[PDB]
Amino acid sequence: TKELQEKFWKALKSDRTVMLGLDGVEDGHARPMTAQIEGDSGGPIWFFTSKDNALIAMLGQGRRVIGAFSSKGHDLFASISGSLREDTDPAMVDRLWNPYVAAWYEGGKTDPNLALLRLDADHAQIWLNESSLLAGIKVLL
Amino acid sequence: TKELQEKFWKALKSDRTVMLGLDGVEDGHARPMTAQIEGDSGGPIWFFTSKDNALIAMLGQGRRVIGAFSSKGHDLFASISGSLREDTDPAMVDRLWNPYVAAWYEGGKTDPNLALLRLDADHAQIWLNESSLLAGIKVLLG
Amino acid sequence: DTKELQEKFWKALKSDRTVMLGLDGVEDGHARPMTAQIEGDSGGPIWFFTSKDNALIAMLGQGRRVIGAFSSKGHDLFASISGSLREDTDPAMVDRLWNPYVAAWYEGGKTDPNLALLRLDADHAQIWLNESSLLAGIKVLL
Amino acid sequence: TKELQEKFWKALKSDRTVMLGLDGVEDGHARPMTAQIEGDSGGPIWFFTSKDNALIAMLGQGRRVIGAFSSKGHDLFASISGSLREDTDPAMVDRLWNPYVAAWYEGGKTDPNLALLRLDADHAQIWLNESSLLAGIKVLL
Repeated sequence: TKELQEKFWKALKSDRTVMLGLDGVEDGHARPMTAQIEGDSGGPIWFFTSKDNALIAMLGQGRRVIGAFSSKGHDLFASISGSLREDTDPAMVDRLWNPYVAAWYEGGKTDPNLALLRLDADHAQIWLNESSLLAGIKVLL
Repeated sequence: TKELQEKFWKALKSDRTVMLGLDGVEDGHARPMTAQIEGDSGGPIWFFTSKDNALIAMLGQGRRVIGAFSSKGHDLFASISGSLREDTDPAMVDRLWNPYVAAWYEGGKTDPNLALLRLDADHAQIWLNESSLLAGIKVLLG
Repeated sequence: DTKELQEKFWKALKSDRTVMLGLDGVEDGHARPMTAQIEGDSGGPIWFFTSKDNALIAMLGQGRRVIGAFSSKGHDLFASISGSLREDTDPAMVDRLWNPYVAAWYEGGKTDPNLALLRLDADHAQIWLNESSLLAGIKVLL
Repeated sequence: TKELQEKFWKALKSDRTVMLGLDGVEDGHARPMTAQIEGDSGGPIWFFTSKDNALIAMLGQGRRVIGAFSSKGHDLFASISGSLREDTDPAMVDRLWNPYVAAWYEGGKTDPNLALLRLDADHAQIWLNESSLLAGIKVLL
């Protein structure tokens, strides 16, 4: 079970996107948001966001959510269960800042409309797609 | 946009996998299921499954679901809104049957464990995420 | 069936597009990604829009033997494509293959003097299927 | 540029397949082979293969080769330049051996037909696919 955790975190780290939907918000639509973590593994999972986000209004102390994740190549799928809440911690913003994130905010870090979500993931259900290479056939074309 | 729909249906047909969860079932977890459609576009969206699928007991006459879909390469994300119910129609099993589906059922089409779900999708929110190639950089390897 | 393979490969190439094409004696033989285009659902030749200043263009002469490396998104198909590569900037062909994505790369559009078009007439490919089967899902502490 | 190396080595480690060709062999066809490295970064790059592989007859003391590489999701393309030679080192077989390697040998680690290649890559030309995420649009369907 060590390897499964590893594959998931590596995939999440490089591919990033998580489709995050909340039942009573935005009709339950699973919005693609680019995840970020500190280091190569372990939660929490962070999301840069705008104070005006409708999920921002309705998370409060915490909300149970399911995030849908797939690796770009579709060789892994993860259903991520956890609590999502706003945590616009300025130290966190410093740790996670980069030119890509930077582009989204006219204000830069100080931008009043910048928000940060954290997802505390306690568990995920994970599906590996296993592929078998078959013998290559020469075909005239 | 008709391009958006066309792209969505194209990607769904070739890439197939949709992650599907139900509130109040298995903590809401979204399961990867492979989608099938008759023709090259237009719902409903069908999923072959097993009668002992947890979701089946809770569908009743049809429940609202959100399907999470991404294309391979992730150049398209779709959140598909619609209604999901078991419609294990023999006519439908026959129209959609293929060697890949066959592999899963020991009993063939007659398999007592075979179930079929349909998703009637009234709408999808679609995000394009298309890639553009940067210039190649030469890099020394250690 | 050998018919299955050709069909899957043409489908993958049509949708995935990218082929990494290298040439001996050019740029150390490195294989650059270039996006393939074919008229219709299947069958060559394979067209590559490119720039006139491509050094690759300089070295083609009447046509050259090239090996193209292809993989499908998700890596369920690999193809090594053997064929002759030469420039064929046919104005009629430019129109048949033109689109906004192609258009974006050229200042003058079709009018651009730097616009070049390469054709790959492929006699044969080696094709590897690498299909995937989904494993049962495990739940992990996190 | 450090980032590029990290991305490449990450992609290589998780995705593995390199399509490798040699001029004068198999008409120059690039056969997909699964790359292995010790650790998470740095060459050499190892390939398990067959003693009867036509490639082995032609490698001699070593040959310059180009390997075509893409990540499964096609967000990274790499043309790898290096020297390729057989180095069926027994220690190396133990070090890189695994259930997936194990699937190919009727005789296992001690299969007489087992052969190991090493690619000593000095450099690679690397292309990144930059994705741009548009605003979500609802469609009727």
